[PDB]
Amino acid sequence: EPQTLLETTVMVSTKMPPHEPQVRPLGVYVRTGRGGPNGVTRVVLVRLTDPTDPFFLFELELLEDDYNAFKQHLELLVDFHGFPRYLVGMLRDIADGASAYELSFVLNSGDSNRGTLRVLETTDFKTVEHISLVLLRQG
Amino acid sequence: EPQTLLETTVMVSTKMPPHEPQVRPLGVYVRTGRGGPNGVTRVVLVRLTDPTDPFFLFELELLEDDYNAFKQHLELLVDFHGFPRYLVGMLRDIADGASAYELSFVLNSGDSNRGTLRVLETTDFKTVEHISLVLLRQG
Repeated sequence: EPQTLLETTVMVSTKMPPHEPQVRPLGVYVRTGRGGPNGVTRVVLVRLTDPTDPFFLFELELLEDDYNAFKQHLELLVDFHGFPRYLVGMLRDIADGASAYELSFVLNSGDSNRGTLRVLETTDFKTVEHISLVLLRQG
Repeated sequence: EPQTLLETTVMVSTKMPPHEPQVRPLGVYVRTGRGGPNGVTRVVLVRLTDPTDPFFLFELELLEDDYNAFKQHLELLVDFHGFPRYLVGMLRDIADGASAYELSFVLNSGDSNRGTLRVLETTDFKTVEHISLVLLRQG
């Protein structure tokens, strides 16, 4: 049951500081499967791509083994099964044009090995970060 | 016009890591006035106290001079006049029992010279931080 829960396009404000950002469409992909040391750990894969650029490929791979730490650090209320569903609900609503939330992706440093994907909500008073995830480049 | 905008009591989850937290009533106090190098800079003072303990006194003093940096770093939409009003609205609603938000105050390190006051909202999916402020002990 290695299932794709989301494969879609979303607008993202991207930047490598100190450069100023651009807003552009990115592919986003969320899949559950198996991995880890003996091939049996449940994983959640979150991938971000640029259709117009192959070098742009960043991934977070989250193992159930590390979830408790991850959960505590982000103050998540959902369990490992719930986590990717929650994420997908948000991302799908943003893709549909049907959400109050925005996406930002900030690279470190081209020669960037990682970026931080943020889900943001702008209230009357400020922008509020709902979640941040670190995604690593490869391939 | 050095005016007190809020003087009240609020429940706060306090902790000095690695100790576990307690929830307890704290005095909170927000005042606008003047200060800075020549006595003319507008300031916002946010004070946290413990009625049952004099050594517990922490303050943030925010000068208009530094607001732009502070604004940008927290992604605030309000200006310097608006900022303390917004903060007070939140704190007063929490004091009244009439808010979806909570307060946390995490000390560094008794021998703590500072803590971070957080305004938190628990959604169905996680706890979301709306704002954090660093307050310094003195006196």
